[PDB]
Amino acid sequence: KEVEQNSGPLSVPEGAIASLNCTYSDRGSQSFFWYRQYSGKSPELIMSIYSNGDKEDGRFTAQLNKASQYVSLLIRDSQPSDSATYLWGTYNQGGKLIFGQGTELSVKPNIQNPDPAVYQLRDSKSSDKSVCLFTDFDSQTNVSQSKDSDVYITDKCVLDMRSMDFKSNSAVAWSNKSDFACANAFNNSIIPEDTFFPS
Amino acid sequence: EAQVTQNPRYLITVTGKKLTVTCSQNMNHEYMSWYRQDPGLGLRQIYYSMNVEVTDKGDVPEGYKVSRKEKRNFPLILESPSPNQTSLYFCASSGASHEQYFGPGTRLTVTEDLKNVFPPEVAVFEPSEAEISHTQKATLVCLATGFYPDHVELSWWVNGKEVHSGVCTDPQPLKEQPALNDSRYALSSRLRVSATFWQNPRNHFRCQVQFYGLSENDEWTQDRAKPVTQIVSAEAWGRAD
Repeated sequence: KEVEQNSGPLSVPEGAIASLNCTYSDRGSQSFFWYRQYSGKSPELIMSIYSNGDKEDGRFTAQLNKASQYVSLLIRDSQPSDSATYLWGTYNQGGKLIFGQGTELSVKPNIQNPDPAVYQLRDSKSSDKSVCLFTDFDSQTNVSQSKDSDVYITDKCVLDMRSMDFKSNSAVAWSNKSDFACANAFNNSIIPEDTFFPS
Repeated sequence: EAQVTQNPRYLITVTGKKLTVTCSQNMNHEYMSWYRQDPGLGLRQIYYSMNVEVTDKGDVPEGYKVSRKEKRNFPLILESPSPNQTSLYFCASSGASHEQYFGPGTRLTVTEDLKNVFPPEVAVFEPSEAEISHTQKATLVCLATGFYPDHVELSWWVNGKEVHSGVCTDPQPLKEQPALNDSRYALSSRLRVSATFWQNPRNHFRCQVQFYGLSENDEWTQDRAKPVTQIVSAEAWGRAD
């Protein structure tokens, strides 16, 4: 719970192996548990380990090396739905429970057939705003907050239509300014050059 | 499904008014502890109880108090609440081995004045004609804006039934005014369906946003409608090609 938790929010391609290794301190520790926590939800146990060795559970594998003093977790066949904050816990001889650094796992979804484009969505009789949708881009793209203070942008999200075996990324941008047009909406972001803009 | 029970689940209060979040657990566990969670700080223990009438202050205990008269309950008392006690609280229970059972969490916001509480405005934006000819898929975008605190639940309903396939809601709200301590929030969600589905004028798309605001107990002197806990929606119907 201090410096040098391994830098960066771990990123992993869809379908690839994810390896989390955390070295610990108190030698008196001899029992470790893994917890998975989705963003605004509560943490939930997903793996227990007791002896110096390996333990398996479906796509998960948790390692414990008391010699080196490191607890690890491996997730095989990574799905985007695995994207969460993983954190290990232990019971030390002091009677108290300890939660070490919690790592953020980001499994980038595999976008089979990318079609980068920004569409302007129809106004609502009810609302005055205009909304621009930047969709179908590949997971190699990162969206950035807008430069203007009164044009809102939401980081990319992944939606899946089970029926069609289709996943698509997307980011929204809106504003009530007249300045605002879908062509300037995402300028502060490195979008593919092949990016489509209708009419 | 036995679990730790936290009541209330959401709460807004004025600096000062004391409050107590209770925590129940029907699993006969002797161990219980409170945790607060903030962005960039992770989970931080506040207090913990190893057994009845046994109490010990965790890492960040100033401002909080607990009691363990019974094995089942381990309440959290804040005598004089403060803006920095605004956070996501969790209660946990531990028994066999040493595995933690977390309550669903409590979202507490301590604000200088209840005049800051606003409900969301919800609007639905229909699919682009461009996206339909180019993609043959239609994406609706629901926008929930100007709400405070950031306590919302959003969901899509098509023809009266909830929908999950093809929706993506932001994992967390956006601070409309990052630089403001009392900024209002925004949230967006996506609903994508085949272009065929969208063109049927008989199809009904409704966006549902549940806001957790004031209780019908809270006083209110302002002109605008009292920002109470409530559900706000917005819809659109299919449009023929």
